[PDB]
Amino acid sequence: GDTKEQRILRYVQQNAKPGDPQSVLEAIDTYCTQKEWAMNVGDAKGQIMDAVIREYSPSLVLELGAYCGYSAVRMARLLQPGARLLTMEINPDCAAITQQMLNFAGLQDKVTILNGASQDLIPQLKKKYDVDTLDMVFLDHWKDRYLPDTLLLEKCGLLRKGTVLLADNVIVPGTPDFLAYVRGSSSFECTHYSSYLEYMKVVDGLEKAIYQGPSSPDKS
Ligand SMILES: COc1ccc(C2(c3cc(-c4cn(C)nc4C)[nH]n3)CC2)cc1
Ligand SMILES: [K+]
Ligand SMILES: [Mg+2]
Repeated sequence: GDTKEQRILRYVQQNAKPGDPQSVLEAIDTYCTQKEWAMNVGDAKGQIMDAVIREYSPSLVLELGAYCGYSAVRMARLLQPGARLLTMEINPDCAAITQQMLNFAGLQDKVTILNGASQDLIPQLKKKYDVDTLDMVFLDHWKDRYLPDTLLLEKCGLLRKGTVLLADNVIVPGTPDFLAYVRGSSSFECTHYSSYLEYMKVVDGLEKAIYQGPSSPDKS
């Protein structure tokens, strides 16, 4: 049975060129702009993502919610050699599409795709995937999971001082608990990046949250 996600991949494979991540991004955005809407794409958002990768030059990136691979392709194309992206996708068919998308784009050696739920996989990163700490986390999965998975990342020792969290859709449909927490906490230095959703004619935004280290115990 045909699916939207299969159609997106087919359109890339037909129209983009293998080993050219930019042609892949442009094919996805054209398709989602002209044929059918899809989650987790957008060049405008992608501009902001590019700037963060460019500025912080992360060597180890965790993505939550790969979907079809748009953001994984977007990020991995800007990674230095030896840098790596781990991306998590809870739906197995979407994981498969993300893998072929990345393969087509020629980025398969930079990315590891994990098929499972974030709260199950995150505490396995140290033991299973030889992670010390993450340089950057991109959150674009289930919105009610942004806050818990962030606390879970902290818990598991995966965050270091200077780790960049970048969270999408914090305005539409919104992640109010997450925003209140990271903005209200001294453990996160937060910058908001507005980005206009052109055809819904509404402002969304990303939140950048830089980890500052954990809250210190009471002293005297
Ligand atoms: C209904 O709104 C949606 C539906 C699907 C998604 C997507 C997603 C979410 C996850 C996920 C959830 N957990 C707990 N862990 C992981 C990993 N993977 N992929 C993007 C495809 C985003 C928003
Ligand atoms: K804060
Ligand atoms: Mg999204």
